[PDB]
Amino acid sequence: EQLKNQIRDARKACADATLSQITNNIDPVGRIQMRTRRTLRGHLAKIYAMHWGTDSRLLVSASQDGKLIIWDSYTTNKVHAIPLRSSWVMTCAYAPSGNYVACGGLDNICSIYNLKTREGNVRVSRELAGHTGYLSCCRFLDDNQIVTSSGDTTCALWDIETGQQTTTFTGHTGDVMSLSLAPDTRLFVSGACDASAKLWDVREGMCRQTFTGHESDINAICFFPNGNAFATGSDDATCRLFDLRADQELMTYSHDNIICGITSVSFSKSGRLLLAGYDDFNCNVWDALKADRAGVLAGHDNRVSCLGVTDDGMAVATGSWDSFLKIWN
Amino acid sequence: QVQLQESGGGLVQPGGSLRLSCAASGFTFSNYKMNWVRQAPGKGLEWVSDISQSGASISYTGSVKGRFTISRDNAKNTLYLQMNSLKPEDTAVYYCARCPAPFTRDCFDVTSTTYAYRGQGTQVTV
Amino acid sequence: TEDQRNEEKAQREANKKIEKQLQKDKQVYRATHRLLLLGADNSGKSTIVKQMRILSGGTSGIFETKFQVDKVNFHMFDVGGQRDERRKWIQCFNDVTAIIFVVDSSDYNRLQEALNLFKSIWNNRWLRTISVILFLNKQDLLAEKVLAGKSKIEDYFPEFARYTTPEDATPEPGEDPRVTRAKYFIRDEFLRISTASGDGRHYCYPHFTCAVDTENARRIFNDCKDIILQMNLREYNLV
Amino acid sequence: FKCALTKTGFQFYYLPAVYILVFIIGFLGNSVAIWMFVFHMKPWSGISVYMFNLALADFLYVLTLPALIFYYFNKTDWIFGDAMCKLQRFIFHVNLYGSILFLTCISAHRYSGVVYPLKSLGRLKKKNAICISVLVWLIVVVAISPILFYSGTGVRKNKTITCYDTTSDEYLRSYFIYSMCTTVAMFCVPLVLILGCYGLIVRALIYKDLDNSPLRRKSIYLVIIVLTVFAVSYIPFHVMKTMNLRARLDFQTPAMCAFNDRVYATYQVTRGLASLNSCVDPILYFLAGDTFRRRLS
Amino acid sequence: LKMEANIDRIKVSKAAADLMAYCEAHAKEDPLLTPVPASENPF
Ligand SMILES: CC(C)CCC[C@@H](C)[C@H]1CC[C@H]2[C@@H]3CC=C4C[C@@H](O)CC[C@]4(C)[C@H]3CC[C@]12C
Ligand SMILES: Nc1ncnc2c1ncn2[C@@H]1O[C@H](COP(=O)(O)OP(=O)(O)O)[C@@H](O)[C@H]1O
Repeated sequence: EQLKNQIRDARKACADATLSQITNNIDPVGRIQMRTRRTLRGHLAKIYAMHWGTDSRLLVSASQDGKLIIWDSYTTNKVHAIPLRSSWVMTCAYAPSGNYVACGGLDNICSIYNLKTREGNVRVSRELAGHTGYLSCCRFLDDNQIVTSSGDTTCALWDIETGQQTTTFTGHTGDVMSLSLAPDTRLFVSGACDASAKLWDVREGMCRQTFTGHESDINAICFFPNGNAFATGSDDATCRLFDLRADQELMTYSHDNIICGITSVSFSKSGRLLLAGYDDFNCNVWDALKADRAGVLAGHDNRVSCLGVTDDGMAVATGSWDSFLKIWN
Repeated sequence: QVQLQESGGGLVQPGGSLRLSCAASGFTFSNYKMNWVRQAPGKGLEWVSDISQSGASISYTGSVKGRFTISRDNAKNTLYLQMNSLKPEDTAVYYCARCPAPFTRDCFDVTSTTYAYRGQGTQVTV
Repeated sequence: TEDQRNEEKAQREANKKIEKQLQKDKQVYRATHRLLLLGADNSGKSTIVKQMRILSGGTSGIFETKFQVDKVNFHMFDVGGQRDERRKWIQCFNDVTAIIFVVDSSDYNRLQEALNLFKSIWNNRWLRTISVILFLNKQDLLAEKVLAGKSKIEDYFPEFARYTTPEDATPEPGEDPRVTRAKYFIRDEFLRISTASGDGRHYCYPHFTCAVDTENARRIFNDCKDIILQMNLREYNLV
Repeated sequence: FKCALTKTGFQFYYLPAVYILVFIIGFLGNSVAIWMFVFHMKPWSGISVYMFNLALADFLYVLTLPALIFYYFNKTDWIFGDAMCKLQRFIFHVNLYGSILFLTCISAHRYSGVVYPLKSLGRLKKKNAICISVLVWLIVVVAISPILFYSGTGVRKNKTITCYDTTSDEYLRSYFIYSMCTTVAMFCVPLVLILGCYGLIVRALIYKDLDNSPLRRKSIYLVIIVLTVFAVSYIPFHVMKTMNLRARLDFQTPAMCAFNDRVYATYQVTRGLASLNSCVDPILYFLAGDTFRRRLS
Repeated sequence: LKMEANIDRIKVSKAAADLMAYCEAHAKEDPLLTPVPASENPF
């Protein structure tokens, strides 16, 4: 308990001010009224996952009907429709190269599909196994190395070509429900269902900083564009922006009308807007500097289960349990 | 940091009174449904009692339904389980389990001990 | 922009082919019914799944079965390859037709845990609209235990002493009064949780079964018929 | 020799009042229904398509009503427009029977969704409902097309301008044949269809008893009251329409004038009953369903 | 816990200033923050 007390004392000492008070001089973003430019419909069942390609145009949406649909967001044309061996898929990804798309879920197996194949179709390029729990978030590092967050309280780092668990990250007391990568792709922050988000070094394989302050299960993590901070959404309906430099909580986003936990979060390319999908069927965009609810993205008949901001910052994709994925700009 | 350190316990004669308390800190505690769980020596882990956010809708395991009155003080930020009667079968390690989702009527705590929103536990013997 | 027009035409043709495949998949997916097979880990689940298979394959932990009754295809899945915390993977099963809840009613020690799990399933935010097919198993074991009388349910459930057999009970062949009283007491204990909330969104179907019972398929078929009949009645605005 | 229509109050005052009440109720009810179906409903299904089309037909009927209200309240004198009469008696009818057809489609769809819940799940699509709705609208427009020619406008002996809903005395026999055919095809066959489908629905809801699911009593009550409303509002109206056509063809003499007057007066009353559907069907089909009320914001 | 505690924990004021500077520098490059014209917006 001495180490925990010392860490708390250091965090309190470093807590010399509040982010809201410092940013009060900065003018607020006002009211944000993003509209649905495109509605990407065609999913049979609820959409559990979302990711944008590095080209900032293509989209991958995973649905518990066992469907990995690669949409062209510009034209609302399903470029690909990969059927999955396991119907219940909770994670999806784009490789940075774009030639591979990952999926996973209750099958405990991360399936990597080769999109750009010489045959002229989509096939299971790899089937990584070794996790003892459901996969909640798997994302590529360099298109030949994938970090997967599972429900066995441990994260894994696999070499796709080798197909073996090269690195294992342990220390979470609960199921990991989110996983985000720094823009430098050297450290990644994984949040478990224990109100704890741990930052792991990819090469070292051990946690460097554990962040607490949440009250319930963490369901979503996104990185700040600068890579020195990360926002976590949890079941206590409150987002928390932690700063790596301060090694403690920096900002809290909450309200009185919110009584439902966050499902997916996604920062804006500038970091001024923190987007967060909620269980109340509506997404919310917050001013990360001012902690004020900048705006609401309604329009989903069910809860917003996945939320992704494109690399170009031009649009957002909100996929809900109503088998609908909407594009906002 | 979520903490649920338990106080009260130790050896007690059968039929005695041994009130247990939890110092629930790190969350609002005014909305989370709370539970008392017990682990017998070398025998699994069984839920004992439940109590809603407002203190009503209290329920107990039938084995201790008559005794073991549960109570919750939001202002004091604490929760207590008064054991009116004690039996040798009640000798176990008692933990306080917080419901995971705050404003929900369901509790999905863990059977084989891995739950995080749970105290270290206090051992009571008869 | 001839090349751009050709690329757009090829994109539209591929999208049309994918949409036709998706329409076929939608027909097949709506035609098939998903049944989340839940229950305490003590007993009931795997034996039922295997028996339904003998009437369809699990590799990484999820024991799936794609049995068909009459002309309707059912998908029952026993998700067993998961560590401890049903809270997070239960969310996914909010699109299933029903949750087949297998309760080992012969073991009174774990009956309270099964009741708590049933209450959590019933009161879960995402399982409000998902009906539960109660499938109290090992009725032969429960009858043998009651007839032997080694352990009394009054020790585990004091309210059983004041409980009396309901007038609407339908005893089986033989049906010793103690056995019938115990079985219907467990059924009423689960149905109290079932009726405590739901306001007509979903209903619990309390079927008693055994390990070697061959009527389980018909029970699930009729329960799914009633579930989708009520779903249509809500959809058709017939209350 | 022609009857003087002593009991004209059933048309000069009763019908305008009934049509005014029907306008007031049905306009709001059907506007709310279509607004819910368009801007605040689920991703829609076949029954939603049928119910939206029925609500649209009732709303267009209600919108056609005020012209007839002005015509009736002006002592059966036209409200100007001449050929617009041919429009009104068209649109009115093509909505009235339209509802009588869409109430059939719903009654068919429910029969699929209740009697055979499992079987009629993969063999059912929203596109099929859209195709059936388009076919029903086309059949309505084609069958009520002769109304555009028959429903002319004439000048009575009392210097009044009458917008003949049925026809003038010249084409009375041909219009009687046409109206008998329209009643048989667009009302009598739909009436048999809805009666049989709901009877089967009641049989499935009662005798099967849903094994264990309670609260089917309110569904049975809704089905029964829908059946009774449809019957008591449309059967007398279509009976009295043919009766009035036959009475205008036959009789027309002081010896049998009074009976004709009777089948006149009752006819007017029955006509009001028909308008009442465009108020009761939106209430029973939409406002009496728990799902619609929950989705009502 | 020892490794996590032993770190160059900077003051939260410095972190907030750095985050504000990063948001202000990249403010123009965010179409969500400032709505780009429909001609520039591909959607
Ligand atoms: C949300 C979408 C799917 C609703 C679709 C409703 C469509 C199928 C319905 C609503 C209104 C209907 C139209 C109403 C009026 C007419 C004019 C008539 O001379 C031909 C039929 C036609 C053209 C109908 C065709 C079917 C129609 C267009
Ligand atoms: N049985 C009848 N005998 C004499 N006149 C009638 C009879 N029925 C209707 N009329 C008159 O003929 C005119 C046209 O009636 P009809 O075409 O049936 O529809 P509407 O009454 O709506 O115009 C009306 O003004 C009505 O007063």
